Amino acid sequence: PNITNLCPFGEVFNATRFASVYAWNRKRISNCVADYSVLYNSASFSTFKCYGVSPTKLNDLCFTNVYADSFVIRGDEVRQIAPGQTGKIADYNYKLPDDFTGCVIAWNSNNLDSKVGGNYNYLYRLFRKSNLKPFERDISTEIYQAGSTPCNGVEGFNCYFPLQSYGFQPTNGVGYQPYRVVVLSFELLHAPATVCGPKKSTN
Amino acid sequence: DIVMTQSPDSLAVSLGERATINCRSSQSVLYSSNNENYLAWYQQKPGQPPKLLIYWASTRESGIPDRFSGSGSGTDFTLTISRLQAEDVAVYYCQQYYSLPRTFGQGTKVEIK
Amino acid sequence: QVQLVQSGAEVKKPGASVQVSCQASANTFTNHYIHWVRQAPGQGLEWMGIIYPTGGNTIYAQGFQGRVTMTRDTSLNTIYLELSSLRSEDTAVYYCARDVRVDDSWSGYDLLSGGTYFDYWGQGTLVTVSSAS
Ligand SMILES: *[C@@H]1O[C@H](CO)[C@@H](O)[C@H](O)[C@H]1NC(C)=O
Ligand SMILES: *[C@@H]1O[C@H](CO)[C@@H](O)[C@H](O)[C@H]1NC(C)=O
Repeated sequence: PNITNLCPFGEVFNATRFASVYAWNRKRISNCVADYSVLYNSASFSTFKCYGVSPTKLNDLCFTNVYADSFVIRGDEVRQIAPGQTGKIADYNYKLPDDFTGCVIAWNSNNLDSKVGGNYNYLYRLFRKSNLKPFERDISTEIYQAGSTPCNGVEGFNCYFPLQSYGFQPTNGVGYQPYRVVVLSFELLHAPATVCGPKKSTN
Repeated sequence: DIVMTQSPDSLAVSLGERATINCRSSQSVLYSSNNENYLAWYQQKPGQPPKLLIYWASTRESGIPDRFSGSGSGTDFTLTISRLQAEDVAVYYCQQYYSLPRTFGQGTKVEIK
Repeated sequence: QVQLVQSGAEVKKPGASVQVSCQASANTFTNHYIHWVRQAPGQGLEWMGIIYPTGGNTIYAQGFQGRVTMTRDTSLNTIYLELSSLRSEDTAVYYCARDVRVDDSWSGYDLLSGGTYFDYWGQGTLVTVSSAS
């Protein structure tokens, strides 16, 4: 006995490119035997932070779906990725539910997601009409209205383009470097399914 | 990178009086979700390692007497030592644990009379 | 009965390797992170890195990204340095400061969030480097 199909975690964690936080992607992991012990024992991950279900308990408890929400955020902003937190990333870009069951994986990515001259290809939303609901993948790009006067669809006074650039540099502190993130929000539903742990069969 | 420098480099404190140690951060350490100001205050005597006094902005850690006190929010914070009578001459360090790399302050020496 | 001790004073040549380390009671330091703090005799404190003791996930300051590697030993729960390319600026004391994790919500480790403050420190391990004795 053995696994039938290893889950595409390599496709997510080791992805060639990672999207901005305001347009965070979501890979619907489905119908596969997941090995989480390989992820936990890795020494690269600077933050695992499992919620609800303990990390070692994962390898014999299993669910209907697993969504690997992924984005890039500087290190000090990582704490906002959690239930009940508040902040620019929590309010305007990515809000986790107050009741949550996942594991916010992260790792340093200075050598990949940055270069000598810096990088401006990552964006984040700085203004919005109101707070996000949980898992609200809002990819709005319209000019934000900050007042009563109309903005005329163009930048100006009381009108700011909602997405600003992180703009990293290799000289930034370790807490300010680009840390990739993967969330792994588990789910149950009326339909049974078995995205589940390894066989563990010694024989 | 949460750079930091205390306003008072060194202060001469008359014995038994109250001395304040202002401590300014470059970026606000206040976190909106729980509203706890992330600073802690340390003191090291010569040779010995530093000892924490106040772990959040205000509340003092167990085992220390109630002589010390700290208050403030945002970026302006102060350590107020009251009735400086014992041999508490040392260098006082305030440091952020809001984000890495934990930039401690340059430290200020307190002198008696 | 002090419950945190270091490996004692060390001396090394420039370009050599140094293994300042501190062994501690594993009964309580499975669930506490542990940092490393530098101090030159004339300057203030400086930060070097954080080690989650069991897993060994590590983060280093940008100033020493390519000069230090830190290991573990789950049996003893002791942690080491590998500070290399030693120079006159490297003479300093090295405390393995502890942390207390505040939140009971999340399981697992987080080197960016659950650090909080330095509740306990080790005795100083003064490291000196010179051309000759
Ligand atoms: C996994 O299980 C089945 C055999 O029971 C099949 O997919 C495959 O042979 C097994 N894996 C390998 C590596 O052979
Ligand atoms: C990413 O690649 C490295 C080296 O190619 C490998 O060790 C690691 O297991 C990969 N990631 C995952 C999640 O397998």
